[PDB]
Amino acid sequence: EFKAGSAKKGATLFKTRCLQCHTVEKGGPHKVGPNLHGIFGRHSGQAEGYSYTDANIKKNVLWDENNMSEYLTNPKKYIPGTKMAFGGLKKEKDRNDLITYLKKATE
Ligand SMILES: O=S(=O)(O)c1cc2c(O)c(c1)Sc1cc(S(=O)(=O)O)cc(c1O)Sc1cc(S(=O)(=O)O)cc(c1O)Sc1cc(S(=O)(=O)O)cc(c1O)S2
Ligand code: HEC
Ligand SMILES: [Zn+2]
Repeated sequence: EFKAGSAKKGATLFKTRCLQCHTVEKGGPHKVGPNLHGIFGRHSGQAEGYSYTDANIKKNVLWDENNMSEYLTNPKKYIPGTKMAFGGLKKEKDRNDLITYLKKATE
């Protein structure tokens, strides 16, 4: 579960752990993973022009800071069968920092 962290640290975590597959900007393209602009408050599997797995659409999670933290702890345990091949951020502070950044950077 989420507590406010450091967006500055979260930016560095994004650059090293997520940027490979994702962009955050309004104008950012889908890559291996979908662009994440507007992710919070949208249901999973809803970015236009991206081909999601059945598993991601089926989860139908309304993304918020708390379920994002559970997801990022271990994506495959939260959405078994997702094609996001990322083992997770096991340190709670890392998830808090990353999500603090993501809440701002995807607006
Ligand atoms: O809201 S934010 O959480 O993002 C946030 C923004 C700013 C800010 O001061 C703070 C928190 S408070 C703060 C938090 C943390 S910590 O919690 O992350 O440890 C460490 C520090 C720190 O002062 S020290 C520090 C570390 C680094 S770094 O090591 O190179 O990243 C760069 C700068 C810097 O001062 S310079 C620097 C560069 C930029 S930028 O836009 O050019 O990236 C913006 C700012 C800068 O100060 S404003
Ligand atoms: C490539 C090796 C990736 C890494 C590194 C990261 N993500 Fe990812 N992500 C990737 C794919 C292929 C997908 C689609 C999964 C599917 O099953 O269809 C995703 C999906 C997400 C989502 C959900 C998006 C949505 O429902 O619209 C989120 C919120 C997400 N990814 C976040 C995220 C974070 C925060 C990352 C760094 C910790 C990260 N991803 C890395 C591919 C890859
Ligand atoms: Zn400062």
